[PDB]
Amino acid sequence: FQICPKRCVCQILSPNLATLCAKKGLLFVPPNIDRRTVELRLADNFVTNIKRKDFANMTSLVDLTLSRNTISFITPHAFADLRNLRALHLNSNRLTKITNDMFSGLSNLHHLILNNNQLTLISSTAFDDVFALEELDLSYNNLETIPWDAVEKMVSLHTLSLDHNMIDNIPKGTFSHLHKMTRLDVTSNKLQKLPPDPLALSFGGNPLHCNCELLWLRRLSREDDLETCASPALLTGRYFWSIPFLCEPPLITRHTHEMRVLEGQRATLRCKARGDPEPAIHWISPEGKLILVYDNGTLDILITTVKDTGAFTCIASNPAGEATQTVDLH
Amino acid sequence: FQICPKRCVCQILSPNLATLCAKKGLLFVPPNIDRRTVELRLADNFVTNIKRKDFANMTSLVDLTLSRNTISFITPHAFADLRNLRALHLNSNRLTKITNDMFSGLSNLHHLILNNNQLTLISSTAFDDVFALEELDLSYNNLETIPWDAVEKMVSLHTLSLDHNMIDNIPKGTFSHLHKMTRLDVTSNKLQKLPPDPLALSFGGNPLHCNCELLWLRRLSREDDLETCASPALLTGRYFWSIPFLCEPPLITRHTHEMRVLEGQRATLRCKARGDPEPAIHWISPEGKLILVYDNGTLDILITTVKDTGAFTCIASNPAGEATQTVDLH
Repeated sequence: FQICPKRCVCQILSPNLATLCAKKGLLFVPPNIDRRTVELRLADNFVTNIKRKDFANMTSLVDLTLSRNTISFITPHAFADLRNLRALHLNSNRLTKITNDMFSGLSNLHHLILNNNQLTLISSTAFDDVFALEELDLSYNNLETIPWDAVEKMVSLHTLSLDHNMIDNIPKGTFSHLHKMTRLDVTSNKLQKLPPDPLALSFGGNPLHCNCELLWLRRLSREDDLETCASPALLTGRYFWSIPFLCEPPLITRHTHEMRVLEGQRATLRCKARGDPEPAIHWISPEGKLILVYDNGTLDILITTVKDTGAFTCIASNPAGEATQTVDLH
Repeated sequence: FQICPKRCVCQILSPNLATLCAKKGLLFVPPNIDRRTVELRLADNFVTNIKRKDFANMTSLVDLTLSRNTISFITPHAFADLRNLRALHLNSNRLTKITNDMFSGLSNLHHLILNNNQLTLISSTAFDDVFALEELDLSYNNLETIPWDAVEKMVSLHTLSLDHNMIDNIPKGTFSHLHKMTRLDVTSNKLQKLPPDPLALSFGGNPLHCNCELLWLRRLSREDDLETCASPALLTGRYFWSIPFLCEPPLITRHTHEMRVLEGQRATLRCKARGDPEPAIHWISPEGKLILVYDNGTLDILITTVKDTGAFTCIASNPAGEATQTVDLH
């Protein structure tokens, strides 16, 4: 009568004790859960908040189920004492953000399931303690990015599911360190490009920008999962097609009218250049390169020192090539 | 070759023409869809935006499927020309709000399916044109309220699914006008009370406040769907239990210290009263009731006219009874 809460069913076999509370119409975690429990099933319930005291001394706890719940909040160090937790199920809940201290102390955690959650953000340090992970399920969320750097340190990781979210891009470093990697799912995300990395990848629901940039993936010999394009004259055609897949090199449409300038003025020289992909505007002083500047492609430096009031050159550049245009100063 | 888009399969039987585009990896609605189509299947695709021009002259269109898509936006009058649409599937998408002009002109619409969407708000007039509805599926959303008034005018409505959302309350008028009503699902919502209305209702995932207020539902003879309480000493017990289910009548814990007042001052007299449910604070002038006031339970009137500077009475009241306390003015 003491080892099992009145709402729960639970069985003992040899050393192991399981606690089964799934589909009990529970509103919170029963506190009478024996701290010797190895298995905890709390799925199909209605818990909204995880207090600290809920899993205070579950040293023996290996598997936890909190699937299909109404969870919106988890106390900062609720999972801290779970040094043995191998798998944690938090799928089908109402969590909006993964906090920094949420998954602290989960060194043995190999399976993290957070699919079907309303996730927008993840605090960067959130995945620093779960470095052991084999499976990371972040599908069916509103994510634009995940802590990519923290992931590079999951060296035993084999599945990273990111399907049905809004991921803009994947950094080029990516999974170089993850050698045991098997599956990567990026279907149904707002992705225009994919980084040229050395290769099971699924990416069929993305608004692909088909440039000479996404050519490496076209050159590859893989199955058609109905990938479709959103580039200029390719806005509808199924991706796996004829390679003419061409870029528009940089071209300076607008440039600063030749100006004499004045002493003691923060001179602004705008450089407009069109291309596919958008060119990187770089600035050059008369006989010397520059490193202030603006993302758009404009230069601004205070007092306009007469020491360097010569021919200023603006360089537009993308993989298709370069473009040059000069602007006066006297 | 003209009646069917190249990505779609479609069949003709007698007068009826169906267009089948499900699971085609589409990013937008093909414009080459024949305006004679009676059935349109676009489920299992990746459309984000519904342009006006997509369904411009689908006079014959009866059923539309846009299930399992990435839809975040639908142009204000996209469905206006669908005078024959009987059912519309918008489940499993990324819509956040139902706008005023979204479902305009859907007079024949009997089935509106919007489950599994990230819905927060609904503009009040949104359901004014869909008065014919038989089925309204708003499950698996983030809703706190729906246009209840607009619903009262769905007199042929038989199913209203509101499960797995965050509904705070249901107005007391409710479904008096809806006589053909069969099922109401309010499971897994943040509901403390249910209005005493004349009776298939499911409500098993709510943080019930068990007062003498929710007694009518306890007195009823219905099946246990594992309903649980969150009242003072009943915070865990399964709802279907012993009726002692008691209220705490109103009691004025704090009251305004007897004051003489001054001429030309906006006199503020606070009246604090505790109860279960919270009492309604009402004010009474010496020999005359009042109708300014504050929600908390405070009175404030400018210039403090000497005409009524007598004994002011404060009344706290809930279903369990009344409470009285006097405050001076001279």
